[PDB]
Amino acid sequence: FELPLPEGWEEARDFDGKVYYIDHRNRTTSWIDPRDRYTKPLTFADCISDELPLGWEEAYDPQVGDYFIDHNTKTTQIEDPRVQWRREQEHMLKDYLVVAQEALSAQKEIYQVKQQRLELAQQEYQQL
Amino acid sequence: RPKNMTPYRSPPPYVPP
Repeated sequence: FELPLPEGWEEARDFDGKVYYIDHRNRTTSWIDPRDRYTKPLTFADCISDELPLGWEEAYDPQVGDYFIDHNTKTTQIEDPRVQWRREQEHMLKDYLVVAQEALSAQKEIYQVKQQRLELAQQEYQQL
Repeated sequence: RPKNMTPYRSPPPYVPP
């Protein structure tokens, strides 16, 4: 025994045989099984290990080969989005490391400007 | 992505019972 479609929903098949879901209450359709929202991780962060988050699909096409479908953003891509996500997380920490280095470097300059201003205030003052 | 990249296919239009 499986789990029922939530109230108002129906399952159907597109011309190519791909299953889709019909929400009669809101008069829309979706490639995403409405029961997935109770099971699947919502973001790549919540995934373990190889799982795809909600609204992502593997697909294939003879022209392009294996690719990925994101029903969340209504885009398709070649690159594995799980790989891409791990890469994005490292790049962000790298970026934060780099702006910390630049912030430190610029404050060193400010500090040195301030000690130059102290010297000038000393000169002006010792002119009495 | 390639130049012949498969574009996003939206789900079929809503249709009553």
